[PDB]
Amino acid sequence: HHHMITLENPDIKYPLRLIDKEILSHDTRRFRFALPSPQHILGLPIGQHIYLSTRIDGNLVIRPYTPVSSDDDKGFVDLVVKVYFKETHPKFPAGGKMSQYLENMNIGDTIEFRGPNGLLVYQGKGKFAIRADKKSNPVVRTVKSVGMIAGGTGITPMLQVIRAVLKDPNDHTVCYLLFANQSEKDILLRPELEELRNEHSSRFKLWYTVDKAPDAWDYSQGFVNEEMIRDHLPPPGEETLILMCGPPPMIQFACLPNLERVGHPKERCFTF
Ligand SMILES: Cc1cc2nc3c(=O)[nH]c(=O)nc-3n(C[C@H](O)[C@H](O)[C@H](O)COP(=O)(O)OP(=O)(O)OC[C@H]3O[C@@H](n4cnc5c(N)ncnc54)[C@H](O)[C@@H]3O)c2cc1C
Repeated sequence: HHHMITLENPDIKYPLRLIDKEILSHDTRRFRFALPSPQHILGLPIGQHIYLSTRIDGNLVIRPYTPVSSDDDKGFVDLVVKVYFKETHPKFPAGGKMSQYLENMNIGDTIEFRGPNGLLVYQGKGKFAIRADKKSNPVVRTVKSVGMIAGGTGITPMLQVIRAVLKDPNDHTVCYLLFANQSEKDILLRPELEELRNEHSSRFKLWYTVDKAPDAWDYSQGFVNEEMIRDHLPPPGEETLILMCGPPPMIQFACLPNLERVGHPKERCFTF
């Protein structure tokens, strides 16, 4: 390890203290936790995520999250989270376990963090190091275009990569994002994404689709499909890599079969 990082060993749990919280909307939040010292950084390679874990209702619960902060930040880590409230959706009366646990924490409370984890690492300037599985060394490749399909909270792994590319004036990679959600209200981090589109149009293409469309809507409506893939993601080729993160059903039934029909091979698609 070159820098003074927090995630020194992936097999260790680090209890971090909650020091700030922001109400983004009725069901969205930003939670900020302190690192071991004001001079520490998290130590999370681009492409990887951390896990939070705690005991809830007498059972151990573990869930993955990709922070919105970066290794440029000293002393804290920021998470943006959608809270799934109980007795709000007829199909899920109990709501979400970890997201409700976070919403119920008091400033000063701690929660376990672990990482970095994930089979893909972006090394910059279009280079991606990917492991076939946890027991293999990574194979490196270079691409010119990165396609991205996110559904709901799956936007954070994409935003982390987008920002790493754009922060580097000399990175020529172009990112194409197709962001899908249940309704316009559920579009997480829209202001942040549109600020990036206005400042870096040449290296970032943005498009949305929603299941429930508002009367005034300029984008697509419906599940991710063949037409959307052809019109808003780069064409198949060795110079293209497609990244995906979203609900299992969306990835399995809406993404994979249409990517196949369009010509994107599985050796050139990765799911976070
Ligand atoms: C690499 C990666 C990065 C991620 N990063 C983030 C992130 O930055 N921020 C983030 O918020 N999440 C993120 N997620 C996803 C998130 O890990 C988990 O699904 C999440 O917080 C769900 O936890 P839960 O324990 O709260 O819900 P659980 O208890 O797991 O699940 C309930 C399930 O039922 C449904 N459900 C329950 N209640 C409701 C309700 N009221 N309305 C609608 N549907 C409902 C949902 O489909 C949900 O997944 C990431 C996932 C991956 C794989």
